[PDB]
Amino acid sequence: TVVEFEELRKELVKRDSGKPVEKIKEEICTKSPPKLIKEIICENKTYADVNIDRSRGDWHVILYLMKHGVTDPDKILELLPRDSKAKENEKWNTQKYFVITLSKAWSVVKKYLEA
Repeated sequence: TVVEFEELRKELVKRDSGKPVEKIKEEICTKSPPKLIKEIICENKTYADVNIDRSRGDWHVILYLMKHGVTDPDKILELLPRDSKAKENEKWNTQKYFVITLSKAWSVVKKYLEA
């Protein structure tokens, strides 16, 4: 288990955008027309403003950033809204659930981008 997380850690930093989040939000907001994922990141609003489930939003938001070319867990995390389950939880459950969503999200996009 632990060794599989270190294998994921090296894979993300190898596929990361290598650019700071302050630059990422510029490319995020000019690479797509109006969209649910764009509404969250380009206006700093929260899931309750778009009336979506916080766990469902965390899925589509995380998979989208990976397709944008950014994959560092600190960049993906920093762009999540206030109501994110990966930002508001029992603290210890925050880090646990974040990796469960991050590891499965990266699994779906990496098999999709290498297709």
